[PDB]
Amino acid sequence: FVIRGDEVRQIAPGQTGKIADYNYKLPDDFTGCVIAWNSNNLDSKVGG
Amino acid sequence: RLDPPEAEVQIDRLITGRLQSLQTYVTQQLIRAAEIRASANLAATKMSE
Repeated sequence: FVIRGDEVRQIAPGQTGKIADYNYKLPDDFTGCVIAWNSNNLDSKVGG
Repeated sequence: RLDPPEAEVQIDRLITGRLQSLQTYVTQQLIRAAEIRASANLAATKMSE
């Protein structure tokens, strides 16, 4: 998925915030890896 | 007062403390029961003899 750049840290297990609380919650004992990278030039549009 | 992810740490501290208290109490009771058993064996021998 794609989310705000500043909300990436909100995705860690055992976190709080709008994203984690509403649309995508990770379990406290989550096992795995989280990989993120900016996609501004590929997703953001000049017109919005 | 705390969210689960951090409250688990505090609850674990409390669990460790209370478990240690219980273990200490049980060990004391075991030793005291050994003493009382010795005394009761002596009392039974005194009764019989």
